[PDB]
Amino acid sequence: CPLMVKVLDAVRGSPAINVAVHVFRKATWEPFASGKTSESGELHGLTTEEEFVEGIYKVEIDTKSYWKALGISPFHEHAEVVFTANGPRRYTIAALLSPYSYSTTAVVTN
Amino acid sequence: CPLMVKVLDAVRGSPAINVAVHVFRKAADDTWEPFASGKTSESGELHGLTTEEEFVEGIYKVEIDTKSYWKALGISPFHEHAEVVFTANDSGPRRYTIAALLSPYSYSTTAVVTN
Ligand SMILES: N#Cc1c[nH]c2ccccc12
Ligand SMILES: N#Cc1c[nH]c2ccccc12
Ligand SMILES: [Ca+2]
Ligand SMILES: [Ca+2]
Repeated sequence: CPLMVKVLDAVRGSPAINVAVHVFRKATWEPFASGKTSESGELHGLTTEEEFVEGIYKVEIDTKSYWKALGISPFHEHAEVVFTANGPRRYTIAALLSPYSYSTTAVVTN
Repeated sequence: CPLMVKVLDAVRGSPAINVAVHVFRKAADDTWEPFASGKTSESGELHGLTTEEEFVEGIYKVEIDTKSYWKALGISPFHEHAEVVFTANDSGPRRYTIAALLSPYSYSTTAVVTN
């Protein structure tokens, strides 16, 4: 699956590999799911259809550790994507990373 | 003008007017303390958030209220807000502009930092 995250690197022109991603649900922010992106920049298996209910969620991507592992100077502490989950749907949260910028979009399909 | 925020609307090709922006600063006990807030002008700009004296080193969070912006235009958006979190002033004072470009299911942000 219901929730997937995909992260891309705009400097190197590649998937962003081995990035830590934490997901929280709003209760204060309670930990819900986490993982590290794969060689393709994707993180699957975060949750299940049963666990992923409507509500407010935050996806926190540890962009600062990523850029430090590449020896590139970053601006942000992390990137955070906060959204409301409201028929049948799959959510992809995608992010494109640069040292002083990031962009995010949601892909929501049936 | 050590901290400025600029917001644009990618659907209408316009400044994003009357957008609420809240700034927080991380406290010693690791919670977020209110720091400053304001609303964007007719030009999409928000100046006058803070001063050189109040804008000390720290970890700051700028929360731009994109959900209320879209709902006022009659649109149901995906995100609650757009957030930017960064360490400021670590090597002395700098001037920061935080810019954001909005669509209903997407946003992008960039920082422009000058000495
Ligand atoms: N994945 C992803 C993206 C997030 N923002 C973009 C901008 C251009 C192309 C791809 C994406
Ligand atoms: N303002 C602003 C922006 C935030 N992200 C951008 C991407 C392209 C052009 C402008 C902006
Ligand atoms: Ca879990
Ligand atoms: Ca310092």
